[PDB]
Amino acid sequence: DTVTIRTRKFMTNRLLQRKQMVIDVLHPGKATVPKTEIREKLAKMYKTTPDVIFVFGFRTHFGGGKTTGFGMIYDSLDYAKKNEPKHRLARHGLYEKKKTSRKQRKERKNRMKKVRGTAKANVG
Amino acid sequence: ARGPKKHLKRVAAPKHWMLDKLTGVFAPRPSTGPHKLRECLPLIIFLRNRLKYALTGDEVKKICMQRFIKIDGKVRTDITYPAGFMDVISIDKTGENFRLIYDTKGRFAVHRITPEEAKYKLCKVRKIFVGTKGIPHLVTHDARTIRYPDPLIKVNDTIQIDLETGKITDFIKFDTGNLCMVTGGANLGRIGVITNRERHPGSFDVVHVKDANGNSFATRLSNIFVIGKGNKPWISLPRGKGIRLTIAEERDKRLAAKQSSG
Amino acid sequence: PVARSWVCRKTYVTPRRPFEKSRLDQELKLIGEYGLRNKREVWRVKFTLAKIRKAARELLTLDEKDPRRLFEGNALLRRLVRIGVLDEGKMKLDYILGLKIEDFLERRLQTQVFKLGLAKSIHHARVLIRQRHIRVRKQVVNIPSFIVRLDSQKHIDFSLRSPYGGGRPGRVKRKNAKKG
RNA sequence: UACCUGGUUGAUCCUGCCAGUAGCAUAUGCUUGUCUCAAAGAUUAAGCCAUGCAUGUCUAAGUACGCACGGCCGGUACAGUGAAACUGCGAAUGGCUCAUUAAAUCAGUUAUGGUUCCUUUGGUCGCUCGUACUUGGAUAACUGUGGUAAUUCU
RNA sequence: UGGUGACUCUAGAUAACCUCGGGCCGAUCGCACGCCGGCGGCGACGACCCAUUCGAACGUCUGCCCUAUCAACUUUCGAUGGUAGUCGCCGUGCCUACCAUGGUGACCACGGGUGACGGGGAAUCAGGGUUCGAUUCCGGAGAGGGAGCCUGAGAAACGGCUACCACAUCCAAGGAAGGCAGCAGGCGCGCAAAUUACCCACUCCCGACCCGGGGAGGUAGUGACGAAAAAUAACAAUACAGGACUCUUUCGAGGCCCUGUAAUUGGAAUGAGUCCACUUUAAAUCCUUUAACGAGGAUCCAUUGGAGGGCAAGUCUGGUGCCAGCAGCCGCGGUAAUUCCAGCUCCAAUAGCGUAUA
RNA sequence: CUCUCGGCCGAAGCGUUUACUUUGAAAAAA
Repeated sequence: DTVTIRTRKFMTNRLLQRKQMVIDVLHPGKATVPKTEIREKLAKMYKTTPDVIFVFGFRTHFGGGKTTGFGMIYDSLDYAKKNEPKHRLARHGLYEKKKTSRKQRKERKNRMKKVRGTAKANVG
Repeated sequence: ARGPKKHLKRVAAPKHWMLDKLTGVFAPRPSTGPHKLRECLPLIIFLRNRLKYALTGDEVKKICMQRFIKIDGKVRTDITYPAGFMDVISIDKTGENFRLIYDTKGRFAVHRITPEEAKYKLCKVRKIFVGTKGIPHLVTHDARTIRYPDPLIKVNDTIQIDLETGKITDFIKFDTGNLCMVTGGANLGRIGVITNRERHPGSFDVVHVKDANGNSFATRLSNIFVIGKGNKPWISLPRGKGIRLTIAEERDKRLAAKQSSG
Repeated sequence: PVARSWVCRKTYVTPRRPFEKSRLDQELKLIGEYGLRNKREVWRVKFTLAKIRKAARELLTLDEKDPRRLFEGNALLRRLVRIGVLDEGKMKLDYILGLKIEDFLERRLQTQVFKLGLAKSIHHARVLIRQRHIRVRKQVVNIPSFIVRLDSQKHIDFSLRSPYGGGRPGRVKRKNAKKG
């Protein structure tokens, strides 16, 4: 019961449909608290469901008692699926990037440059 | 080069945008529009940097693409649209209204304004010409051309535009004793009464201005914007009243304003 | 093109004559008195004094009703009162020229840990700062040349995770308790 | 921190240079535990280049008869998603280097009343007195037949 | 009618012209659906001309390093000017015809050089100065060397084309294709300089575009270029033929303060490492935060130059004997070397310190 | 420093032309 949450710079975006704030966490003697742990204690603070809130940028200060981050609490899941970056949805299991390397795509791109109409979909 | 530049480096940006050194190589590069690119504030800097609504240069795209932003009453879906002086930014989803006026230190400012004032703006007349079967025109500093003006509008005056219709309602003329704002130079953002206008034919007119405290300054004529008739501003003014404090009393204001705490 | 800053600055000057007795002697007395490590920690505090003398010596040519002298000169004395080097009644711009190296070296965190009695020698303060046993108002400070300001002198203590103030013992006491 | 010191004679005082001294930058030697920033094939050869990548692009809104999928309903012009190709736009920016170049480049200051300007923003766009309830011919993608050792060839 | 400091300006009127290699006056797409066969509302593409924005171009004034073993240059072939035109986006010898004979020069023209791209700046510095500025920002130029074009608003464009000169790849010998002073990488050159790595998440740019792309750019790797912080031990009890403070004339009496060539004892503190986890991030690393282990010759050893003077610090010991060698300079070495080769000891800077050159 | 006008206070002219000095405004960011 030692880990406590305080949110400094609160602001409601009515045009991105979220409440964004700056989260100060005070763990006196433990490690940096995980982002899955703080999303429960913040959801109980703001009376919402922890699949809607998103935390990022947690930097523990020197000495080891405080931790500063950001945080944003959306309105629903569809708004938090439209207005949110894909990498911060991929940490919730909601967006799955494909499995191409960047050099495979440029080779496949520059090989069908050498080929006219419908044999471009054959290549690769 | 061969043909026009499309990038802006960050250190080469205007100083008043207040972009820090270490965020990138490039700065937002305003689109061509009504304002000079040295004299404007792009819409990405007003949303991300000043208002802190967005956090990246993709959220400004996501905000502007919901058509939530009207610049002078027309919806703007370009994030690098140059908003300039006396431009009204209406955000209706939240309910705020801003006007871009300079403050005392040569930058712009977040100046929240009432939606009863947001139906008009002032412009400064820049060239007046006749043509096309004898029909007279204006050209203002927003490139707004308003054909059939009042015959008593001349160059360097100030009109008042209705923003829903585009038409002139009433104007102020260039005279002594009129309240003016400086929109360029080292006295930028300063508000004072026109004292004197010295003519230099074949060169630039110098317009001596007098503060509301007594601080006289001068500018060239092109950095002069008539705001009010007499001493009453026809627009609102920022938190500071266009009166530049010297750095000694600007320090005294801080070291006496911290003593109201507890 | 890069988004990097290459703006750096050296913080010391080496003397013009390298082998000079009674320069060597005086700096060795200042190394031993204040627990410093090498000569470069004296040449660093000689350099910030020479920047303060030089800026006051420039401000003494402008007259008493200059704008720049009245602004920037009052902001120079304010810092020297704030870090506790000057006093408050000596805020003319000519008791700057009476400052010395020892006034600036008495304000390090090392000598203040020794002065408050949290150590028992000037070399015991270096280790107690450097082992992370010393905090200033909330924050563990790990640097001995941390110039203690005047308001942060009343809050220097023993760092609530440490075996000295906090209480959970170290590496050695717990192993000897295991062997008990 | 507005500084000097050894060297000419048996000894002296000078001219005067050599030599030391301190930064700063390129190389280099020996050494190198932690931690934060950070330059980096410029100098000689603006020498020569394997291989790979560095410039592409679709909204409701130019052109869809590819079943390539599937979908009502099967006389329903075109449900939709959409590769391809036509069309539009960009590729003139960014990146790299410093060979040229000495009133040249460039910097500050003015001028275009001696000129062009995609785009953006505003204007203007029944202002002309004289088959339209919609005009004409091709061409890709596609199908099918080929050439050449060989090319983003045709 | 309106203007400027000044128009041969802006408008007005009149007479005509208006290019078939044509000048505008819309045969275009979407979404909601309608009001009394008509009348419709929001957009998307266009579009001559004007204004604006982004520029570009051509000009004005003032300014630059070395050289006189460069003192006269320019003018057939445009050099300076005048007139008429051609061309060109336009002003002009820009170019052509006819004229005039001019134009620059010790106030350094003209010619040559530059280990010359120019600035913003950088090093040093009392004051004055001197030298560097290829290099991330602004401006110029150029894509092996000259030259000519197409397209387009914009290019004399080289990740466009056509030649020629120079190299050079394939070839079935008829032909075909080239351009790293982009990012990597290779060879060569040299005293002299990093990975054929990951990603569009950041900063921004391009496109029909909230969606795609970007060796721009970001992130890592190499990196003692360089700059910042900063460990390699602290403390206590004994003992000293150590010092100091009170007394004893002096011997000598003391936890009063200090010191160590105590490899004397003693626990207390901790990182460097090893390493679960979180955090960081596009995903990782690194640092920050925390488990657990982690120090007694705390072998978990600090080095680079020096000890004659300049100049801090040994005419100690052994070896060599004008040899080997040292030494920036002065000097050292011929059998007692304060100087070489070494051992010990001491000094200076210290995770850094020598050397060479500017 | 003065002449023709506007509400005694502003225009317009100067006086032989400058160098000097002081103020102003204009001078990219880093």
